[PDB]
Amino acid sequence: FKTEFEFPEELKTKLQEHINYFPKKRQAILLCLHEIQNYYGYIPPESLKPLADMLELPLNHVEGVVAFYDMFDREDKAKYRIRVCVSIVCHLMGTNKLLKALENILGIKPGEVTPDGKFKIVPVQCLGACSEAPVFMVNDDEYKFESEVQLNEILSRYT
Amino acid sequence: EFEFPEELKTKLQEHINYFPKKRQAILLCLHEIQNYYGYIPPESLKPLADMLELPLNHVEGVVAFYDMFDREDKAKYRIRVCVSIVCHLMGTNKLLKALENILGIKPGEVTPDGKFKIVPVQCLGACSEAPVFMVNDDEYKFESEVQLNEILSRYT
Amino acid sequence: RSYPAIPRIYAETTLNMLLKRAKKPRVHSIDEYLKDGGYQALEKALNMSPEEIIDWVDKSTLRGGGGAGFPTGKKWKFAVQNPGPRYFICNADESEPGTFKDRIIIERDPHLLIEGIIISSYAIGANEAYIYIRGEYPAGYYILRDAIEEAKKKGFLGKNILGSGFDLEIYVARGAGAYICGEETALIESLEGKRGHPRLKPPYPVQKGLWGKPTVVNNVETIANVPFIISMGWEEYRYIGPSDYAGPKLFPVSGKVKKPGVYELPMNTTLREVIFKYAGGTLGNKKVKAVFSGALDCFSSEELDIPMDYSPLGFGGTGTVIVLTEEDDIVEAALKIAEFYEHETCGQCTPCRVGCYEQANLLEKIYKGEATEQDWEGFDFVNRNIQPTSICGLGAVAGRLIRQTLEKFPEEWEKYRK
Amino acid sequence: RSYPAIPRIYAETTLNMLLKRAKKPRVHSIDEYLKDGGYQALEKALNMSPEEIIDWVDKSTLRGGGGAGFPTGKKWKFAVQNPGPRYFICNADESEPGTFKDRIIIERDPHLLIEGIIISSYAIGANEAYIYIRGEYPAGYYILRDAIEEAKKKGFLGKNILGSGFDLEIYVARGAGAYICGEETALIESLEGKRGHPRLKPPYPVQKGLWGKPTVVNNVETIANVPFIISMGWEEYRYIGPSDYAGPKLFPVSGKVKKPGVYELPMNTTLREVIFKYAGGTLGNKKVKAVFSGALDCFSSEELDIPMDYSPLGFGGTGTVIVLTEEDDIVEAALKIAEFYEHETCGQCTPCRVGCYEQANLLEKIYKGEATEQDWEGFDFVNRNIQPTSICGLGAVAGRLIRQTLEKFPEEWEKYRKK
Ligand SMILES: NC(=O)C1=CN([C@@H]2O[C@H](COP(=O)(O)OP(=O)(O)OC[C@H]3O[C@@H](n4cnc5c(N)ncnc54)[C@H](O)[C@@H]3O)[C@@H](O)[C@H]2O)C=CC1
Ligand SMILES: NC(=O)C1=CN([C@@H]2O[C@H](COP(=O)(O)OP(=O)(O)OC[C@H]3O[C@@H](n4cnc5c(N)ncnc54)[C@H](O)[C@@H]3O)[C@@H](O)[C@H]2O)C=CC1
Ligand SMILES: Cc1cc2c(cc1C)N(C[C@H](O)[C@H](O)[C@H](O)COP(=O)(O)O)c1[nH]c(=O)[nH]c(=O)c1N2
Ligand SMILES: Cc1cc2c(cc1C)N(C[C@H](O)[C@H](O)[C@H](O)COP(=O)(O)O)c1[nH]c(=O)[nH]c(=O)c1N2
Ligand code: SF4
Ligand code: SF4
Ligand code: FES
Ligand code: FES
Ligand SMILES: [Cl-]
Ligand SMILES: [Cl-]
Ligand code: NA
Ligand code: NA
Ligand code: NA
Ligand code: NA
Ligand code: NA
Ligand code: NA
Repeated sequence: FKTEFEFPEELKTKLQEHINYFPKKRQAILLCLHEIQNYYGYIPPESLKPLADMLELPLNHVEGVVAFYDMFDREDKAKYRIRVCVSIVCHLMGTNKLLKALENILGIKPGEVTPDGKFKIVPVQCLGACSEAPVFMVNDDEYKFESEVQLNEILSRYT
Repeated sequence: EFEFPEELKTKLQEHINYFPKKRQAILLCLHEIQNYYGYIPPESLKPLADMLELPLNHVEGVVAFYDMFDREDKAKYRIRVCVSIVCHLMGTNKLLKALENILGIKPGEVTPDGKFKIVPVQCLGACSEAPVFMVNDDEYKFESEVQLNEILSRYT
Repeated sequence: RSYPAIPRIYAETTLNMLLKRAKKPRVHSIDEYLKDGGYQALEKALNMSPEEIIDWVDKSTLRGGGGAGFPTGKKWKFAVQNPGPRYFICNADESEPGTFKDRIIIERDPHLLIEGIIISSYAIGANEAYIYIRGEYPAGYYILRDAIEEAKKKGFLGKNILGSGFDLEIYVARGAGAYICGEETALIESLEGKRGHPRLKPPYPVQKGLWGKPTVVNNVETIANVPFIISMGWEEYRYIGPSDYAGPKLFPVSGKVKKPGVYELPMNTTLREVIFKYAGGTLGNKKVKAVFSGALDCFSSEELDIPMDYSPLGFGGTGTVIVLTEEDDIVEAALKIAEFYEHETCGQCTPCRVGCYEQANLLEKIYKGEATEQDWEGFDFVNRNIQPTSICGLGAVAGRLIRQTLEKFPEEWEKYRK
Repeated sequence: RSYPAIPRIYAETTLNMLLKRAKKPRVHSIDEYLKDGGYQALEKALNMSPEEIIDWVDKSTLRGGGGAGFPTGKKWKFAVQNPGPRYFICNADESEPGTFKDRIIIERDPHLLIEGIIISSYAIGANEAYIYIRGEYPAGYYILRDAIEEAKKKGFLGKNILGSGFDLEIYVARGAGAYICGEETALIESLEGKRGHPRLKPPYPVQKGLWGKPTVVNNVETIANVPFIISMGWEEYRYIGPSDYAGPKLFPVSGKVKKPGVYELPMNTTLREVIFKYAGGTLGNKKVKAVFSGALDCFSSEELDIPMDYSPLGFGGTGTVIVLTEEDDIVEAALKIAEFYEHETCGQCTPCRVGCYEQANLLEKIYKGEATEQDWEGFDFVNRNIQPTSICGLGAVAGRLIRQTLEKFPEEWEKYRKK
């Protein structure tokens, strides 16, 4: 019943595209990992061996890269990652109000996932939008936090 | 008394020797002459006819027929502006207006210095890039006046 | 090395044949062409009999891309029924409004064209071939001259090509401003060093053409297919697109589209698909009002579902697609078409000569609001009477598109008669 | 067509150069760029020798906008004295706190950047160029990918660009969470598919970089200047602002100001003017307490009359201006800076590894009123001892800002020593 892990063809194609993009295959490692995280909602540990084969890299090389880069998550599956900036400017301008509003709406704190697997709050360093502090992302979308009522409306768009 | 300078006569002779029959080189020869003088000198036609072994009559008729050849006006640079359907639809008038702003001339006219002549032409076969113009052999899409101005400044 | 400046016309292909290289906007020289397996079709061709090549081109169902869609094989067959010597002519005059498909092959993939000319010439027993390129394509002219020299140096042109016993020279001639010199008989006249005056057909060139000898005239696009037919065989070619109207076709799309350019598509594509699927839809997402098929036909927004084939109900022609949207004045556009025919009639035939002039002259008055009732009646009359006694297609069609705008957009013309 | 949601960061310019289009918060595609005379500088560049382009960039006085202010032309000269092949890298990792100047160029005027890359690549003989954009800028990534395709279609990228014989492809790589990948050598490591571990310098990238070959790394803003230099000429460019620090500079202003955003200004502008003349003054008209130059420096209210140039007494850096006002707790702000370095040390060097962590660890205890005397003296010690043996700038500076707050705001820190 249990078989060696295999990339669904639609994902494999995407991975192969990245690998073919740069002059050397191994330059595509981060784009491939982003792709895998996008597809599964995290990095499955079992995905790394075949990825390594595709990159013509040793597994431990790949594992070390996944460990190094903070955007990748081998631990928790989540459909939507709410990245909340916890750096100086957002802190000054009201990170704590955003986190409170998030707790009120979703019932979770930083590092936690909602029981439905839908949302994970991820504390991150400066997102490079400090003039619009306090800043958060929902997957690739990026926003200024204004108020709980405004946050609730934004989150309602992710289903 | 009119005779071509030698470097031109050479080029004309190359064209005449290129096809199996001399008379086939008539249009190549006339392009060459217009390139050299900036127009077709009326006086150039007689010796050309001799080199083609054609009657002058024949040569005059050909010059008259083919719209690219100009016997009236010398110009260093011919700005050929497309006035056909697609260029008109996408802003020929903006181009002409920009040209008037920069050069101070309208289609048909030459700048006082004899440098630029605006020639209205039919479709230049570049319609995706409308509105189109050429400066001598170079061809461009018109984007804006600022852009046109920089292009024209390349021709001194 | 250096060529005059060219605008970088956008090009896209679903078939990766004619535009395999020409989809990239730059000159592809012989080494790059050879790397892609170029000139191997020629080698194969020279190992075949002329008759066999004609046979394959016939069975391919290749049709002319110069506008009439005449079966190419059949054309060649006709030529070789007539005693030699024969001549091959590549028609690169491309001067119909909206039409810029041929130049990107000339300017970007000249060896594809040249290879096609050499095969075609061999097939019909021509030892002397011509490219007639319009004079407003100066870069294309210099690019071809250089490509020909490249081919000479690699032994693809000259005497006894690749030990085959076949000799070929390709001469490059230039036009000098006359649209009519794209008409095959007027082109031949121009090659003979005369004014571009069409001859009464029949005879067709394949019977009497250059110097009165059997002559095949084919369009750039047509000839560019020939290497593919020899390379793939006619069976695989016939497998491209629908079985009857098989093979690639080029579609130059301009006007009110997001992505104007040349599209290489199969002929089962619909007009609507050209505009909305490939060319990115309309500028500003405005409604399509009309499509001008060059200066030939006018399609309304109710005719977008037609195939881009040579069927009775199909788009046909050179696949030229000029898009007008809801804001564009049809009468103003018709005027521009009238102006074109006015500036291009060669004047041989009286109704064409006076008709093209009067159509433009009167339509301008209508447009400026200076037309009398008599000018209105006269306009109608002359539009219907350009064609009589005409000896070529220009006279036959100079009123066609404009007539269609009168039929298809009456309410917009009516407003001008006020 | 559709890109991810981006905040509409305010942008304002007195020079109308880098922000000519990017002052409007939307993607400017190639047609708009061409209308403004875009890619004409490229056309001009391609008719010059590489050497001449380097000379122009040199004479312009252009300095890197990535933070160190290194003379760009001199950097290029160092590269080209080394045998090819060479590589050109645009650093779009922008991850310093308070810094958001590069992204508005990327996201709004991508062709300005691309044009700069092509000219710069040609100048140093690079036929392969990279943009490394941080992973948290997904919109920028997609915008750049599409812009590059637009440029290819118009024949500004590819083989034999505009008949010049110059070949170029630009590859867009994405980061994945590491601030240290903005350090030029860790960036290269990342491009080679490895962890972002800085390399010992020298050698500098211009001698040994990507695949060990001569490599120029330049910041987004730096590269965006290059089209102007060619277009205007170096002399006319050098006429902008003070002649020793000429040309536009971008200033990302955040925190307690009325008009937070990116300002394009000449470098003779003072810090006071940036805050009060341009950014609208402070929220609630409160007194300025401090300005953090990103996570690098801390200026007091007594230091506002300095020029925004790269002089010894100048503001320098990336021109990042974070304003704190009279009620903002300096120790709380220092903690956030400590937290930043804690989370970003790559851990290769021991004093950096343990110092970044301990600095944050002990400062948190101080802030929370849980520090022993030992923790206090420990914090002081570690703050002075992150730098030893460090092989990149992060270890060199991780204690710097915090040290400045200790010197400039002793009374506030003392309040916590009692607590
Ligand atoms: N590609 C471009 O830029 C342009 C295209 N055109 C097109 O030109 C077309 C009109 O062209 P024509 O040459 O008058 O068309 P046509 O129908 O008379 O002839 C088409 C071709 O087939 C040959 N042919 C036809 N019947 C033949 C027979 N029985 N025996 C031997 N050969 C025969 C002709 O010699 C010619 O080469 C229009 O449809 C228009 O779309 C017009 C202007 C420019
Ligand atoms: N924009 C942003 O988001 C960030 C900016 N930074 C800035 O980074 C700065 C420190 O950067 P570094 O690269 O370590 O500075 P650096 O002073 O060592 O070098 C700056 C540039 O000059 C070159 N260079 C220096 N000496 C050279 C020589 N002898 N020969 C050839 N090239 C030479 C380097 O290769 C580099 O490209 C800080 O001032 C900080 O503001 C830091 C983090 C993020
Ligand atoms: C007024 C006018 C103008 C043109 C044409 C016709 C007429 C009536 N024809 C068509 C030409 O006469 C002939 O049919 C083709 O060149 C034959 O080649 P194919 O059979 O299409 O390959 C034509 N064909 C072409 O290849 N290029 C051109 O520019 C023109 N121009
Ligand atoms: C820890 C750390 C982090 C970064 C840097 C340095 C250090 C020490 N540098 C500066 C970088 O190493 C280099 O100086 C510049 O990229 C060179 O470009 P310019 O000369 O400024 O154009 C840097 N530069 C940049 O352009 N973007 C960035 O995000 C960063 N990040
Ligand atoms: S129909 Fe018109 S263009 Fe054709 S030959 Fe007659 S006069 Fe000339
Ligand atoms: S100083 Fe710090 S960040 Fe830099 S290489 Fe050493 S451990 Fe890594
Ligand atoms: S501090 Fe939060 S985006 Fe910069
Ligand atoms: S209509 Fe102007 S180039 Fe075709
Ligand atoms: Cl392994
Ligand atoms: Cl005579
Ligand atoms: Na072309
Ligand atoms: Na012609
Ligand atoms: Na932005
Ligand atoms: Na990063
Ligand atoms: Na360097
Ligand atoms: Na100064």
